[PDB]
Amino acid sequence: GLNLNTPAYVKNAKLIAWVADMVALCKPDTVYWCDGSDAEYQRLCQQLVDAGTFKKLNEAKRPNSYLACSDPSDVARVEDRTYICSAKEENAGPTNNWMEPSEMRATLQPLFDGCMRGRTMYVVPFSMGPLGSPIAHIGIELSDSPYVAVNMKIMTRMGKAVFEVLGTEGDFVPCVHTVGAPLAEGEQDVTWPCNKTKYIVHYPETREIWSYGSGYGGNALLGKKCFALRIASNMGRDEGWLAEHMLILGVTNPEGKKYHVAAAFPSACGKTNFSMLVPPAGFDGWSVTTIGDDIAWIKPAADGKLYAINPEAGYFGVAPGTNMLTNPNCMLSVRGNTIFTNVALTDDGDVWWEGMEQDAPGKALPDHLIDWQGKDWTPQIAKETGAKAAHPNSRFTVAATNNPALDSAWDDPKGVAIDAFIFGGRRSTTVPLVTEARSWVEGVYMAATMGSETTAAATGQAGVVRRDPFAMLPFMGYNMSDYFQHWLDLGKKLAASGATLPKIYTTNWFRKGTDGKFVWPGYGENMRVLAWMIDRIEGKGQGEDHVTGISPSYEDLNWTGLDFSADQFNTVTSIDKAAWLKELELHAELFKQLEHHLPKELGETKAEIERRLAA
Ligand SMILES: Nc1nc2c(ncn2[C@@H]2O[C@H](COP(=O)(O)OP(=O)(O)O)[C@@H](O)[C@H]2O)c(=O)[nH]1
Ligand SMILES: [Mg+2]
Ligand SMILES: [Mn+2]
Repeated sequence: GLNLNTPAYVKNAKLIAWVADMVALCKPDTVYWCDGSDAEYQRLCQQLVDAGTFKKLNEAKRPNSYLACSDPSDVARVEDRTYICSAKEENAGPTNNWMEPSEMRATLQPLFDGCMRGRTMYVVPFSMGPLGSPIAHIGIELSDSPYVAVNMKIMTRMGKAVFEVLGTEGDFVPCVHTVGAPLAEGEQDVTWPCNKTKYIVHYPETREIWSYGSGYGGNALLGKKCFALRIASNMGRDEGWLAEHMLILGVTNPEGKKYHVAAAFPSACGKTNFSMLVPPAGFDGWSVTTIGDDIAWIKPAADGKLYAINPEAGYFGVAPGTNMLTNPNCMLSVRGNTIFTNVALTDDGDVWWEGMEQDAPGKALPDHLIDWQGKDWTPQIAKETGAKAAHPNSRFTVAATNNPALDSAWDDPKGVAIDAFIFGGRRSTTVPLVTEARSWVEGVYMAATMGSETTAAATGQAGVVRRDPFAMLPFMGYNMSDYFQHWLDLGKKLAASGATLPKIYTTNWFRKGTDGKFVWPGYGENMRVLAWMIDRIEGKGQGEDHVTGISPSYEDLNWTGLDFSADQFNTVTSIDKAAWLKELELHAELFKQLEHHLPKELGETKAEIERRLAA
């Protein structure tokens, strides 16, 4: 068998045997074990620069940073090619793509057979959660992409320290990734190898993850969505914990009281910006700190509280829109040591994306850029054709420790107690700015039925409203109706301790006016909504009862520093009967599709809302 070049510190025979089997299938030219060091990261980056995948950015403008641009077919998640191959189709459910496991194995085996000819297999060891902690899980990703390897260094705890935890007998999550572009002897490679044919396949009974054809982070960083949401949610269902598509933030008010909240918004619908927001004018003495921006693992304790940890080590965030007004903590985070993907290149060797002009002299566009497709770009081109310099789903990858607002407990394996949950989709109509659920069951109803307009984070037509329960439509690892029951059962467990349950809120930053612009300013001004939630948590905030829950009056929010009138507030908080009647019919369609194992409590809650609308 091919020489594995196994390091001496790898003491795990079952792991080595699995690598041997995967090398025999994928047939790479050579095998490299990533140790996760800083020196190795620099060498792999230089390798990417030599291949043309990376351009090194100007050291004076953007220290130790790189720019990659991808094939236009490989810019986002591909939901139609993502599968949960559970033993029974009913354990995948209507929200997932299913295929009989033996039939998927026969589909993928010829694809992976020889997939890495002409390439190096990188062995990427990683821990999700702090290394060696009771809540952490170890994975091994085999990849033929050094781009995956360097991004995994930032997004996970990667490298040789993992094998100390694994030891001789520890188990691991097996992850296989190929760009699906084997190379003949003497064949010229492309700068972004990929395949038009893609599969991202999960086998829950074995915890196997197979990814073919994509180098895009959401499809190829297999610890992130594939393990820490899809596989982990199935483990949590069996073991009494949750894996959620949620940010976690800490907020401290001027009296020094600190609270933590977890918020589920769909991909590209505001989590990163909320998780590190800066309190605006009017909020002297408040502070917001970031635990995580994307994935949360949550379990109840005997004290009746819910404890959350962020299993990731970095941010893989949407770049367009980011500037010093919308997200200054992010702007400071990506000052250096960052990987940018599909943004534009300036004449001085820096990066640019739509939105950065708001910090520019005269708030003007740059005179010339090279766009993410390598084409010349100018403001005249932008004005005449609308060409985007940066792709709408362009990304930065940066270590969490670069964030000035990083919470001191961001990597504490004891977790933080969650005082409130927030759910919210991208909705141009119908949904008010903020609503508090009257009960846990009503809150689960709000999360189960939320809708959101599709975004550039996945392929397909953007701007289309769809149901996205708990912001987990692309990431739920088992039947969505059993997941609803899991949340209902968890609340009952918490209540039996005598505790007061965390409140559940719906939010909507994204109501549009007649010209299609946003009526609510959002970004830092979302602090004004968060401050109301804190008041409610403390039992000091007022609210008015309406059809879907409790909402603040104008006078219940702090408007110091923001010119936003009572009339503008009425627009984004009014409950419109006709719009909610239509919305409830869309809930009925979801419940029809999810009839199997649908908790009866959801139909009962829907019937009460219908009464309140006909009252
Ligand atoms: N209008 C508006 N846009 C926002 C807000 N928060 C984020 N965005 C934009 O929505 C896109 C995705 O935001 P991000 O925070 O990265 O969302 P995430 O993918 O859920 O982490 C970016 O273009 C942001 O500039 C907001 O409160 N209002
Ligand atoms: Mg994000
Ligand atoms: Mn996400």
